[PDB]
Amino acid sequence: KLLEHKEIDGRLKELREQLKELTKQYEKSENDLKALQSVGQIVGEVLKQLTEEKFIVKATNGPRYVVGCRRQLDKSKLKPGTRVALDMTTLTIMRYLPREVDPLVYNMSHEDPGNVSYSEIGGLSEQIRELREVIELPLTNPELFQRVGIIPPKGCLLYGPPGTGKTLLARAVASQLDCNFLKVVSSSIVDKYIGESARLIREMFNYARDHQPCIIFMDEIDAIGGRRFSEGTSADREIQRTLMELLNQMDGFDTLHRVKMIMATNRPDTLDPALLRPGRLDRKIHIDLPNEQARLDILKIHAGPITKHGEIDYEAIVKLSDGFNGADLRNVCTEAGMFAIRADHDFVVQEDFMKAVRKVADSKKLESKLDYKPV
Amino acid sequence: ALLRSGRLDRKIEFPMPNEEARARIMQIHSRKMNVSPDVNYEELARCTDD
Ligand SMILES: Nc1ncnc2c1ncn2[C@@H]1O[C@H](COP(=O)(O)OP(=O)(O)OP(O)(O)=S)[C@@H](O)[C@H]1O
Repeated sequence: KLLEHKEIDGRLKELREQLKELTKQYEKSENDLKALQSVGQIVGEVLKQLTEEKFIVKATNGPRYVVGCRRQLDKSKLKPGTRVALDMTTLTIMRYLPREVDPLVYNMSHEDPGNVSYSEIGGLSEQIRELREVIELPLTNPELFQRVGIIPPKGCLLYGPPGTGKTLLARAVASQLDCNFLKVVSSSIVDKYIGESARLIREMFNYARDHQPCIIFMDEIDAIGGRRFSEGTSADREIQRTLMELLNQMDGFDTLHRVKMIMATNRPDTLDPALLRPGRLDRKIHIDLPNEQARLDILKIHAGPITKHGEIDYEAIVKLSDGFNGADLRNVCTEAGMFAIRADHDFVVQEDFMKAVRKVADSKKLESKLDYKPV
Repeated sequence: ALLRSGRLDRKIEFPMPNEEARARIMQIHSRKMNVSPDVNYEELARCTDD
């Protein structure tokens, strides 16, 4: 008859858990109700300091202003060009703020996905080693390049026929150093406006200047590059100014440091000679179609995780393979799997490879002119 | 660079009806019409070239 302890503890534990969770809800709404009344502030940048009390700032939204600090704003922090906060009404300076990020950078900074490293690509062991020697060594050990006393090369240009894996080599670097790959696709830059693209270029170059080991990567340049015109369409004017933004601030007077620019194109014949000189892009690095041993290497790289039997004359497939791509023999293995699912074999027979090779032969009877050497 | 192998993968052309698919297509679109069926469609497919 002593079960009243269990009943009292039941009601008290029910009420205690209810009070804990309900006062936790009331406390969350209490903090979110306390935080209601605050008022936002104005983002502006410091042009210059006028006097000890006077400060010349220009916000991004329009005109210029002259105000002063509050009490404890520590005026030596305000270097000319810092981004600060302003009141909406009183308009004086509130708090020094860190610099902007412009999340167009972030959508091409964080959005590196995973990948397999440079053992996945192959047959082009010149360029792999050579890009390593020209990039990784003057950023890991600069004294090898200072004992000689010769300035390191800055810009590297990948070029060649389409489909040689010009993208995936930089992607392998993006799975090797993993440091600050700002892979700009260089087509989603221009949107509609007047000087927005120039400001994005300034933003990228400031951000690369600060985070000292940055890798600049601009794929498919020829859209934003061009060469020059006799002044035809009006949007091409701002195109050429957007290009001359890069032409100045890649070189300027303030030289870049550790700002390594990796460049790739579909046809390098249409670039501007303003961009084609060394200094900006130092060494032209050429990739071409795989040879017999190279086709063997890529084929046996793709033929690794494919369910088949010990019958594969790789020499036959590479023998019928003639002047192909990174993706051609990938398409060979893919269509080999396709022909495997054709007639439901559940392994890949060796004749499916010959069928896929003749499918590639059907494909590349519609393509030509694969030799664009610049200059 | 629009194709190369596998930007688009399966390169598929479209043939024209050789002979028999002509009568097939005539049968398909004439399925809705009411026909007094004194018609060899194979005559018509055998005369209408290309
Ligand atoms: N030699 C290779 N070895 C292994 N995989 C390769 C090789 N070449 C190409 N690939 C693969 O095929 C893809 C082809 O990449 P691409 O997009 O053609 O590079 P790219 O510079 O964009 O070429 P274009 O001119 O735009 S078609 C790569 O992403 C790899 O997955």
